[PDB]
Amino acid sequence: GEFQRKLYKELVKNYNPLERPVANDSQPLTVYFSLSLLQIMDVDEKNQVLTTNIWLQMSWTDHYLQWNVSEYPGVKTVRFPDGQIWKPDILLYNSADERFDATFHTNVLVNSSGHCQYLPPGIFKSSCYIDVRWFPFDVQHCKLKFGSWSYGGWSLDLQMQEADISGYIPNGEWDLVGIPGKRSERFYECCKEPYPDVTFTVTMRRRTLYYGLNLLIPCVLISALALLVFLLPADSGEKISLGITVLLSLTVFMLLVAEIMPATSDSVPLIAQYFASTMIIVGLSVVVTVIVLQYHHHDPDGGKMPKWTRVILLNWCAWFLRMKRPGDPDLAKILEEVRYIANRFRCQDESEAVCSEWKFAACVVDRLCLMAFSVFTIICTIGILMSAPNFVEAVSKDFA
Amino acid sequence: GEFQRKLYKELVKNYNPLERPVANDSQPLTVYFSLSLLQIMDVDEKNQVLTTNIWLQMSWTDHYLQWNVSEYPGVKTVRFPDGQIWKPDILLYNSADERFDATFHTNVLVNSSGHCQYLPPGIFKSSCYIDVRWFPFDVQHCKLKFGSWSYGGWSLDLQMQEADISGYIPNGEWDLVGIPGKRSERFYECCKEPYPDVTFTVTMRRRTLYYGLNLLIPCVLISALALLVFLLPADSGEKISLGITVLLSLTVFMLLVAEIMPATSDSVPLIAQYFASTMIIVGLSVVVTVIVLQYHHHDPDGGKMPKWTRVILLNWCAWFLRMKRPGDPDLAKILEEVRYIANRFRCQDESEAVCSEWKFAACVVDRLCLMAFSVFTIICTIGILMSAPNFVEAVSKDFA
Amino acid sequence: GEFQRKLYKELVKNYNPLERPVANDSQPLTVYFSLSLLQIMDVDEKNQVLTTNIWLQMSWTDHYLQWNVSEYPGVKTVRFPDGQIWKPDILLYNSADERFDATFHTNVLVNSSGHCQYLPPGIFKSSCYIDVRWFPFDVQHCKLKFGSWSYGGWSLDLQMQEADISGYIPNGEWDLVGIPGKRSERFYECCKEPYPDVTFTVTMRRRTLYYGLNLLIPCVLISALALLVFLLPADSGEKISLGITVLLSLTVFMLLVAEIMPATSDSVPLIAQYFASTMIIVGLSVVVTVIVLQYHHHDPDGGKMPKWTRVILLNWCAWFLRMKRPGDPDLAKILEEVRYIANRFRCQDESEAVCSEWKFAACVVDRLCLMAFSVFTIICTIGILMSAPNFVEAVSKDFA
Amino acid sequence: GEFQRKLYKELVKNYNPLERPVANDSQPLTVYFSLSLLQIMDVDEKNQVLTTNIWLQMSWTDHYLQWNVSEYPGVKTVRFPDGQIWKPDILLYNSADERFDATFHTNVLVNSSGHCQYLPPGIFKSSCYIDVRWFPFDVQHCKLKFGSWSYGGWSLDLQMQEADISGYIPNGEWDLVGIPGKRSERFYECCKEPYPDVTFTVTMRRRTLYYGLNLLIPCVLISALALLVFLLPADSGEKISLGITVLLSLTVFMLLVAEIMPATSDSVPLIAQYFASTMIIVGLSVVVTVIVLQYHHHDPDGGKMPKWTRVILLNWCAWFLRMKRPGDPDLAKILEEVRYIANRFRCQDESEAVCSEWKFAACVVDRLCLMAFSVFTIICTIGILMSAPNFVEAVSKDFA
Amino acid sequence: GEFQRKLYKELVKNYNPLERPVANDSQPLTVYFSLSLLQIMDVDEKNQVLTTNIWLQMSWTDHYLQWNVSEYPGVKTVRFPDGQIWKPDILLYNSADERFDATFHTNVLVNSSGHCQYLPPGIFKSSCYIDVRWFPFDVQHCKLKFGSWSYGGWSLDLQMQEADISGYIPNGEWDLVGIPGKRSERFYECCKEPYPDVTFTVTMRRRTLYYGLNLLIPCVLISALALLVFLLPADSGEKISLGITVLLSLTVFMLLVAEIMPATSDSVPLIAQYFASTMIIVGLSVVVTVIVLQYHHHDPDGGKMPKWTRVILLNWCAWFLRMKRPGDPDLAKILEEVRYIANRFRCQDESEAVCSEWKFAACVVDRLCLMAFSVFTIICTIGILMSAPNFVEAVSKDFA
Ligand SMILES: *[C@@H]1O[C@H](CO)[C@@H](O[C@@H]2O[C@H](CO)[C@@H](O)[C@H](O)[C@H]2NC(C)=O)[C@H](O)[C@H]1NC(C)=O
Ligand SMILES: *[C@@H]1O[C@H](CO)[C@@H](O)[C@H](O)[C@H]1NC(C)=O
Repeated sequence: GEFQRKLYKELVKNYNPLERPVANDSQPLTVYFSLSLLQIMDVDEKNQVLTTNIWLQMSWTDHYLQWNVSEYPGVKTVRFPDGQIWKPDILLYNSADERFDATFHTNVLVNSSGHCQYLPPGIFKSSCYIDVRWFPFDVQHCKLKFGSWSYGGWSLDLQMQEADISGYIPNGEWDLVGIPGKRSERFYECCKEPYPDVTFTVTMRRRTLYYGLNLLIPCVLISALALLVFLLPADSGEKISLGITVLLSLTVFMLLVAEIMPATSDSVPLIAQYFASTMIIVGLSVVVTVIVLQYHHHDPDGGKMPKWTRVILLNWCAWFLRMKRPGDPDLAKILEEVRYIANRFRCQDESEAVCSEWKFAACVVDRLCLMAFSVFTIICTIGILMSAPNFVEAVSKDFA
Repeated sequence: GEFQRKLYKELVKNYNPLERPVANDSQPLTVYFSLSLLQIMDVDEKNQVLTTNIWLQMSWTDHYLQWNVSEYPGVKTVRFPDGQIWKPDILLYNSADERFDATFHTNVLVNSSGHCQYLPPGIFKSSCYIDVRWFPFDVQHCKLKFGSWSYGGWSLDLQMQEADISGYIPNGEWDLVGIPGKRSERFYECCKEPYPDVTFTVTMRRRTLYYGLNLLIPCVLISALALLVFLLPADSGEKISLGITVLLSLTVFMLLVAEIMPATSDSVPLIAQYFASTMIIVGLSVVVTVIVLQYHHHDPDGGKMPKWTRVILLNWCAWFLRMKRPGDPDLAKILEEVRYIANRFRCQDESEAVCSEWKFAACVVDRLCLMAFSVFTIICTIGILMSAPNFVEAVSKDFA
Repeated sequence: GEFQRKLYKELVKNYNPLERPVANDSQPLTVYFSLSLLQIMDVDEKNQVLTTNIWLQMSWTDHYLQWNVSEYPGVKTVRFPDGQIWKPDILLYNSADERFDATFHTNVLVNSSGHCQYLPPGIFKSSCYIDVRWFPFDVQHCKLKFGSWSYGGWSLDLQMQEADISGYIPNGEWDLVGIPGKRSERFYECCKEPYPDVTFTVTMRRRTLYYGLNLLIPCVLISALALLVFLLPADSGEKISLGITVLLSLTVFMLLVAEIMPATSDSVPLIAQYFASTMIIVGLSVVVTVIVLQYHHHDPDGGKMPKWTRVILLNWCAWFLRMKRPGDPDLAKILEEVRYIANRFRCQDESEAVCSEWKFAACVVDRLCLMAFSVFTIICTIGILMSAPNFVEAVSKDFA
Repeated sequence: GEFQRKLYKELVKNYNPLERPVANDSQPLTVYFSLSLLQIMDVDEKNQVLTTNIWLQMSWTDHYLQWNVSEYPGVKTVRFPDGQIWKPDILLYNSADERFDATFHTNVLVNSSGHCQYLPPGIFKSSCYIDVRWFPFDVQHCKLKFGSWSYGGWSLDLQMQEADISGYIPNGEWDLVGIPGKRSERFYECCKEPYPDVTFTVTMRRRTLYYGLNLLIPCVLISALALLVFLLPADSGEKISLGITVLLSLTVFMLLVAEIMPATSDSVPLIAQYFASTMIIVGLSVVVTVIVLQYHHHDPDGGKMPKWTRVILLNWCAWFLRMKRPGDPDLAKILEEVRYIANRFRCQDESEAVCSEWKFAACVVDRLCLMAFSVFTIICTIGILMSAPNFVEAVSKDFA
Repeated sequence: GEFQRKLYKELVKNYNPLERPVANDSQPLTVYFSLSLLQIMDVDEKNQVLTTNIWLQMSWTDHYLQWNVSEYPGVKTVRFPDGQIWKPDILLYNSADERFDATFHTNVLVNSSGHCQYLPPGIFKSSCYIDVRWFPFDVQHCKLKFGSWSYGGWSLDLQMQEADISGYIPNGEWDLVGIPGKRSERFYECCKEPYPDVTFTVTMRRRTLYYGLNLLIPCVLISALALLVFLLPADSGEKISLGITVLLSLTVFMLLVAEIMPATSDSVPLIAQYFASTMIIVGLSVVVTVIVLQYHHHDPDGGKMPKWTRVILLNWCAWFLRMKRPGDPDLAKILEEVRYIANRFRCQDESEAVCSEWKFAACVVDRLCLMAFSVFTIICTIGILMSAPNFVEAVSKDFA
């Protein structure tokens, strides 16, 4: 329309997009900065990069773009594209993107009295420290530091406003706790003028159902199945097979859990501690199994049972678990030969009795070690799992 | 020729690409927004993004771009590139692309009356909630929300035309159900004006043939193979090995499925429920076979058959299972020797009889557990695979 | 020089790089389109995209860039950069690249008569259907569609020239069959004018040496080696281990093909069919192994071999495979002792005779199942691998 | 400075950055081309691409950028960015990059006499055929082709200056053998006009220490350890398990090897034709092991030993292998009893004496197969490894 | 601001950005260079690139941009965007980035006296040599070279200032040692002029609390577990499956290292040689186990046990290890029968004695090899891990 065309013609005349639009040059300009969180796109632990989808919200008061609505009755707002009017150079300080700026430049809406608005969208990839001390029951804080680049404290007075999360889209993996802001002034080696900035901290918790189902239960079940090696009779000859197969099935689980953890050498992750505990438990199980097997296949007439070991295993423990311990010249020549045969059979019987005693000792040792290892694995698993803070709150929220 | 040269020269005289091509500056400019789907490039599970090939469709009216075709014989349309005439700024609200506007800026075709046609293509990536509760029998609703970034409703009212699917090349994985669109107005606290926008919700159904044949069939087959551990006679001495090897080979499939799955924590997918159930079945089979091997290699002496086991295993279950249970002085001296040998044989016969009874008990337990486990695995697999809705429709449309 | 400087100054005076350079503004402008294939660098089956190195080729006639060479001694051609002269807007319709136009922009060579040439290179990513029904004996067709985005047929008409393949660098995986095309004229319900376009279909055939030597051969070898479980005497005690280990190994092997196969439910791939066949074979082999081991460790007391099974396994099949069937009162007390011992030994001999008969039955079953399984696997593998078309052509052109 | 300001103002007066800065418009402009290799970033076998780091060097002469130094005392050189002056358009004819021209555009240095220089750096990706026939002892020849895209031969004649490698940083896994070049001319069917071009063929050799110590040695060690199946006594009962475990480990090893090799079907790579040999060796090892286990667990009732087998195994080989080859009325009732017992014992002795020959035959065949496989695997591996060209040079340089 | 507008119009009147802002035109322009390090985001070893977050600190003096603050009350600074004033060109010479300059072009701050200030951030990807001969106890020195691309020493003398790490953010994987710099010159055969440059060398140390626990502890624990084959009695029958499965489980660590380790061939990494040593130890253990099994299941009637073997094993090793080795005519017919049976038992006893001797020899050789292998493995592990610099520093700084 004629009025809009005339207004656009008049506004740009003798306008310089390089000057700060203030009435008095000494007085700093006031800029209000806020944010509008929409979605946490990704939280990467290996690269420590947080990917978010937010809308910047900055508003100020231009002085030259003021007009009387009487002269132009139709038009009440004017929109200027990028590169025609002055805009604050607010940008992220700790960006991790290949290009340091990741804001899509949109139009700037202008009041009938100079109050400008600017709502650029964009997907921001910032760098924040990720803590894996209590994985996967951890809460992460990541900061977004915004501030003008080449404007001091006496030129651009940066103010702060509360972040808006009304349109937030809930994420499956993480649930948002809050996002408070803070404003501060800083000094730099470059210059002697303070540079204010606005910092937003995003506090989020990790939902633990997926990990608690695919990382903790299967390993516990496999360890419990490894504890069965202390029930197979020695004659089966499969205890070693069972032990090594379990060790392999946990080596592959070690690989799978290592594929995701970052190389941060600052703290030992909870899951790493617990997996290690399972490693040594299974290894000691294999060692005890070897000892038991070497007890069971003890060659008779090649040693004697030590008195201490005998009186311990066959009596003290047997009472403890109430397991009862098992158990004419031709005529003369014929006579002596049958005595020889009978004596051979008697020697065989004595050797069999000694072997039975050795096997019973092996069985008692096996039962004792089963009890000890079972109690040990329960106590260690429970202690490591419950050591982490907020564990009960997290499990209650995620499960019931 | 000279006619279109003169027309192009005179159409840009006192033209501002910053104004709104209206005639009263108090009547909103009507823009008709539509769509044209061509192909679904990708449906990412872990990233929760949707990649589609879309042509937009915008159409409005320009008041200044009008000419009499009588005075310009031959020319009926003109084309203007980007940045030369005013264009509506309509962009995808929810875009998962580092650049927030993935649109190729083509020309604008203008009729003599003044109609402007704009059809920019582009590969759009949008973030939508992907439901995984019913994997792989999935029906997903992903949304596309379009609207003007700056103009409101006093100036631009977005209408709708039905989304067109005519060049849509069918995808080999995702069936297309529909793509409806609704145009809704949203009011603000300030000003009683609408803010129209058009949203399109693509609805796709996942074809299940590939995932079925490659995941469901092999895991069911190996789970059935795990049941064969109940038919191997204990004397073979290789019963544990089959169980552990099956468990390992199936944990491999579990890792694969996990690597395909997202990491959400709002629900337990079907493919996770079924895998966990099969885990439990195989573990219970291993426990049972350890029990049976314990029964089989039972030392005859030093143990007695409990009353309960005697009164159950060999008489009740066998009847319920139709199992038949199997069961001078030199003369004196040589007499004592031969009677000693005979008594030795008598004792051996008694011991082997007791051992045979133990072995029969083991066989009975094997058969009973085989029947029980077969029934339980059939029931569990059928229940889990039939719980999901639209499963009958999925099989009907994919396997036949 | 000076003449070319003067000519450059004269050629751009009153010239609008926005109008179609025609002499009547009512007749179409003839534009010739052609291709030049250089190299095919990636055929991605997962996302069904094709990556090629292509030089376009356009030519037309401009009515404003003409001069008398005799007037400008020495100047015969003039090159204009992008954006300074009118160009046809021909872009590929079905692109799979984030930027819809992945074409480097070069200069336009202009002859003294007004002719223009334009050979812009660029790597094109195109979305085409990749049929996988007959992997890896595969022949693919992928289409490329080029046409004007905005100009119609009253103004622009394309004329095809034959695709040129002279610099085509052969690929190590795909051989080229040809690249034909056809001019097409789309008509509208609008009004009687064509909309010319040129489309090229690239035909390629996968070379099967690598896949034949890396997948089809090792899996056949493993399946054949699984048949050795039928030559292992049961006394070894390591029969089930061999079969289960072979099963585990090949189901691990299946991951390599699983990671290349796309998730298409249109048809069942040939390689997937053949792997499923090998799975059925190995599973049934393990089942038969369990049956044999059951038949071999048979209790001689509780059971007698049925008449039918005897007459089928001991004479009929024995002849059908030509295997022979293997095979004072002190004196009184002494007499009773010795006859007791003799009767005990006689009973032992009868028991071992029955056991030997059972073991022979197991051996006959094992031999018969070996023969049956060998025939079944060879027949199935040959049928599956020969069911594919152009299989003789593939094995004649790749291996030989 | 005033003088340089004046000169900058003068040099652009009436200067069209579109014309060849020649003096006669007839003779061509001689342009000198060269290169400056810095490092070889990566050589990709899978995609057949080469990424490098080079500095293009160009030089020519201008007829308009000349001035008298005595009139501008302080100025000797000037710099013009892209777009102000004429620059030759030289770019790779074979670039495997989405942008067909990856050169960072820097300034142009101009002397007082008019000479110009231009050194744009950039990371160049080129598509060169990469032979793989002799992996890992390989020598590659990748070509870079540079030439003007639009100017011909009467207008712009290239020259060649030998490539410069002085700041070259050696790669960790490639040895630069050289980088020659030569100038070639081409003609069209039009008219006798040379089309000069410059091409560089960088030749590189792969250092093989890492591959030799990572692949060749462990595979050989596993293959050699697979021969230990021929030292195990048959009574251990774990002769099969070692063979199958070796086969499984080497299958996963060959998958690890093949996940990096390109899928080319022009020739069989050395590493593949060596891994196939190892596969065949282990397969026949398992076959022979099955044969031995069949010969050893032979029932001494189902036939005899053929005379041919006797004379070939226990008569000839046993000598050749230098191994020793082992091997009152009641009185009548008592008589019958002892006669029966002794006859049973004699029958048992005959049976075991018969089985001893079968056990010896198994031992002899095992020794013979050990010798055969031990010689054959060594011969095969040494032939395959030493069959490659430049193997002696590779091993000498990379190990001494 | 009226004064701001007036000064902005005044400062760009006849100002050529192409000219150096000096007032003599024959003197160099002093430029102060520095750098501010924020984070070390990535240290890639496979591609040997380093990613850092860096600010530059360019600074110079402009002769033309001076004004009197008295005549412009209030204005103290002005900011110019890219392309409006002269900016020195400083490129990172060794840049492994697709774009040869990944710097965000921010504003230039100018004081009243004319001093400029340019601090453009950007994420840089330098290329450095990653020495890996001491993995994971590693210390690296990547360099960073900066310099003017087209200015020499007569025109631009580049000074240096110390780097700024006051805002450094620690990385969990690397420990920063320091970052020195050196401003050096260079001459040419042309003419005696310097070419100043500033080179920053980044020294970082890897923290090993992660690798030392994930690849150093599990490997040594598995190696120790591999020695249990010398405590397992041979009667078990599972004496070599343990070792072969330990080898199977050990291959995965090699694959993990290969996927982490680069492909360089200039040395052998410490961890690579350590794992090679461990696999050699395990293979030798398997060979020795085969020897023991062969010595244990020895045929008694197969050969006299060698005198050397006696005088070694049964004479010296028994003492050294302190182990004691185990250990009417009717009546005539009756006589003959009992004599036959008695002699049969005598011969059986002799065979048993020989077998027991052989078994004891096997046991003693097993004990001896256990001792030797344990000593060898501890010596090898300690020597390999301690034959590396800064190992004591690494442990005392990380594990404490
Ligand atoms: C300006 O730069 C050019 C660089 O090529 C100079 O040309 C060369 O200068 C050296 C020194 O005398 C001569 O040896 C070469 O023969 C010249 N090259 C050619 C093709 O002639 C040129 O002399 C310089 N001019 C001034 C005034 O410095
Ligand atoms: C701007 O502010 C300062 C301080 O209040 C004042 O001295 C000056 O007069 C103001 N400018 C004008 C034009 O009044």
